[PDB]
Formats: sequence, structure tokens, C-alpha cells
Amino acid sequence: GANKTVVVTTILESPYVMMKKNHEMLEGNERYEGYCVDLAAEIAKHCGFKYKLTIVGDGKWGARDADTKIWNGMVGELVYGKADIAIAPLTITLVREEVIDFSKPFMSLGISIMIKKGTPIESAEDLSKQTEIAYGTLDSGSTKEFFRRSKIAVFDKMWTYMRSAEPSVFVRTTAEGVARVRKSKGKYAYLLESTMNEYIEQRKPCDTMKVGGNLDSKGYGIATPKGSSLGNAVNLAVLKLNEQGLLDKLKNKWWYDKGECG
Amino acid sequence: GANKTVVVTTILESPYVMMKKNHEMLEGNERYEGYCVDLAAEIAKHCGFKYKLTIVGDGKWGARDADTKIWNGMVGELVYGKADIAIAPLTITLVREEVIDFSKPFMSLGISIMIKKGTPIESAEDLSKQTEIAYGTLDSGSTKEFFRRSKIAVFDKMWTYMRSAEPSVFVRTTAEGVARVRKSKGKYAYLLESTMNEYIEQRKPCDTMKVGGNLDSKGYGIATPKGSSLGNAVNLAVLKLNEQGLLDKLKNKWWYDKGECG
Ligand SMILES: C=C(C)[C@H]1CN[C@H](C(=O)O)[C@H]1CC(=O)O
Ligand SMILES: C=C(C)[C@H]1CN[C@H](C(=O)O)[C@H]1CC(=O)O
Repeated sequence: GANKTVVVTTILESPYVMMKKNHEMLEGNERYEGYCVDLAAEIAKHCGFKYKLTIVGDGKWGARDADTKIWNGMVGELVYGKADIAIAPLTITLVREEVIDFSKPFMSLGISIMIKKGTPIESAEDLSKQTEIAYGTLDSGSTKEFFRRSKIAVFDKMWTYMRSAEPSVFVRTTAEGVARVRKSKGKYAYLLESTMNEYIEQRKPCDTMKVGGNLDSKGYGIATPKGSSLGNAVNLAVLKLNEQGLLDKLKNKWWYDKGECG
Repeated sequence: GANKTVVVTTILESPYVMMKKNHEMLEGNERYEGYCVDLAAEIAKHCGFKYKLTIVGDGKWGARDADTKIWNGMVGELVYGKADIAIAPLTITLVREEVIDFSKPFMSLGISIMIKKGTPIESAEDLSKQTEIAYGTLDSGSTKEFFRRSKIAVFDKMWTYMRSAEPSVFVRTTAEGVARVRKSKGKYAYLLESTMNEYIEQRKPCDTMKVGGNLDSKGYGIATPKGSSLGNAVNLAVLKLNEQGLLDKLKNKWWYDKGECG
């Protein structure tokens, strides 16, 4: 039948999607700003469709409950037909790839370590060997799953450490993880995706730092319901945007062009 | 009908696929060794299929002739039904994605600069600003296309320089590009994918070096004919291998474990 406005599901997480300071004076998609907001506009332009940016109701990303087997977050909204496409820093993982379609990566990243400047830690191995400096991750998401399911000695030990550490080394949000690193006087290292780490390292008060190399290598992908008709075009749009150097420009814009740390 | 042995098309290019020193005494897939040979074994194991490693007849990777519109290389073998899957460092590009299916990236890379140690060059911008130190790429492939189609000022200038430079700054093979850098006493810089660059930097006589950051960000993908039944399983296998840390181990094995430069 007739074309329909594409429902885009995303989530508020800086600097990917944020409500403009003057959002109360704007409307529709114009209320938001950020890397993903810009990416969505570019994808829509190339694929030639109108869209509406919506915020995922449950505020989750994409995990399936072991008991009920129900998918939450943006993945769930695609799986159950609540949204047509998800545009956010959604990590491409096996479990998600099995239920929805992912475009090729629009951003490359890996799990990294965030420390307050001055902390005597240079790698994950360094962390695994001690307990004075506590370390944890988000209480849900791809990074936590990485450690939970890892069979690699170092990461396996880090996981066992994390589950038994007191007080809890887990945080509910990125802002919480960042704030804990900053207020813990060097006694807390935060494991998060390099992208977020690199972003925070350029924000005042400039007291955090990304150390060591990434623990893994992966990417963020645009997701659509399995078999969806938009899948193909969106995937080609992603590759096109990357080849035109558009994606690198968007990262620079939201990560470095306005860096606040020199 | 009954399952059939999967025909895998690949190409001799170190350290991805090479004929063993004692190949004349071995048979079938055992005649070859390398990163891709190992990857193929792992993919086949996870997807549960028997396969035969074959070498692409025309020795090309995957480009379409503008006049005849015929696809050459491994892409062509998939497009015309000569092979069931291609396992090699095949760069995921828009033009190829339009005719065949790619798995998510099994390796992340970008175009980089290779120089003989001592060369006064730190970036592509540095190269673009001069002509004393000649610079070029392979006479075909993704890297050449990157420069040919680029609209980015610096890369556009580099391309115009390359097309008009005398003698020709292009090479036919990686080994040729490497050899030219080594024998040109610092008067030749070679533009190639970071993966090959990092590999060569660890091989005797240890006289080359990778300088500056990558010009772009992309990946290598396993390819299958569009709509192929193996596509799904192979894609999930790739993600699984990466999540198990298997892909990083394979890179270490063929790139660094035996590094010859300290
Ligand atoms: C910001 C959040 C909660 C997301 C972003 N990508 C990951 C995901 O898609 O699971 C999560 C971060 C992480 O796991 O470190
Ligand atoms: C080694 C060769 C000729 C291949 C490997 N990947 C690229 C491709 O798939 O086109 C080519 C290298 C390059 O373009 O620098």
C-alpha cells in the first residue's frame, strides 16, 4: 500500500541522542540532537523516507529474559512490531543478530578501561591482579555479557571478581559509571565501550583517561525487524555514508570538534 | 536434496592463504595454510559442513567491468555460481554489497601509509603536499577505488597526483608495493590496508613502518551469493568466533606470535 512514515526507536544517551537545550520551543524530530539524530537524517535522506524519532518506552537496549523469553528495549520494539528501525549505539552481538537484522557497522569500537588520571592501571590484566582499585561495568548490556560469558582466563577472573566484590562494582548508567570514576579518588576503574570513553575524555573536568588497548573488536549497527524491507536500503546507505567520509565527520563533530580539554 | 561439499573460493595472498612449504607431500585443503585457511576451518566446523578450498581462476578479487558489466574475481565466482562462498581479506564495499552477501566484519581495518624507516612523512596530508617522495597504490582494488572516487580535498589531490605521476606509482601486487618501498631508498610511500601494513612491519628485514592514522574505517567480510542459504549460518559463525576471542587469536598467530622484528 501507500508509503508510511517510518517509526524510528532510539534512546537518550549522549552524545548519540539528547534533547536540545531549547527543546520546549521546538517540535518533532527537531527537539533532539546528536550523532544518531544526524545519522538518522542522513539514512532517511539516502533511502528516501519520512520518519519519526521515538524514545524506547522501557529505556532498555536489547536483551531477552531467560524465563519469559521476551525481548526488551529497542530490539524488543523491532521484534514485536512497535518500531520499524532502531538507530542508536546498539552493539552488534550474536544473540541480537539472531532475532533482528543489523546493517554493517556504522561505528567501530571495543571494550576499554576508564580511569581517573593518576590511577596505577595500564591494562585489564593489571586490574585482574588486584582489588585495591575496584572495577565494574553497567549492570546490563553487551559489556557485562562479555565478561559474564567469557572463557578467557583474565576476563573470567575479572568476572568472578566483579560478582563477589563489595560494595557492588556495577552501575546503572554511563553517567553513573563516569561519576563514580571521578568521585572515587582513583579507587574505581570503569569498563565501557571505547566510543563512550573517548567522548568523556574530551569533557570537563578532564580528569578521566582511556588506558590500555581494547579488550575486543566490534561495532554498532542500525537494526530492523528480521526480513524487513528497509533492511537492504539502510545497509547500503550505511556503507555509502562511510565511504563518503560522512560518518567520520559526524564522529568528529560530536566527539572532538568541540573537545573541552585542549 | 542431499548436502553437497561447499566450494570455497579464495586467493593466494600472505598471510591469509599460502601453499605450505611441503605442499607437494600433502593433499586437498591440507596443502594450504594461513589466517583464512584457519578461519574457513572454524566457520565450517561451526556451520557443520564439508568444504573444498579452491583458488579463484582469474586471480582477481571483485570488480565489475564498466563496459561488459561482468564481475571478475571471487565476487564474480559467487555471482555466476562457480563458488558457494569466498573466504579472503575481501573488503566490504558498497558496490560489492549490491551483488553478493557479506557477513559482518571478521577483521577491522583502514587504508594506511607504508614507508621505509627514515622517510620524512607522518600523514597523507604530508604526502599530498609534495612530490619528492612518490606514492601510489595497487592498480586495482578497494584502496585504488577509494582514491579514485573520493571527493575529500586531500584524497582528491592525492588521486590527481597519482594519475599524472611519472613513472607510474601503481603496483600490481602487495609484494611489489612492499619491494618498491624497500628498494626506493625512501622515495616511495605505499598506500595499503593497515592489516597488510602491520603484517609487513613484523617481517625481516624490518625496514618498513606504518605511519599516521588510517584514512578510513572498514572491514573484511565472508561473501556468499545473494540470497544464499549459507549466508545466515556463516554470519552467526563469524560473530560467534569473534565473541569467543578466536579471531583475535588467529590474527596474533599469523601476525605477531612469530614476529621477526623483536
Ligand atoms: C550505553 C549502553 C547501555 C549500551 C550502548 N551499546 C551497548 C549495548 O548495545 O549493549 C551498551 C554499553 C555497554 O554494554 O557497555
Ligand atoms: C590484496 C588485495 C589486492 C585486496 C585485499 N582487500 C582489498 C580488496 O578486497 O579490494 C585489496 C587491497 C587494497 O585494495 O589495498
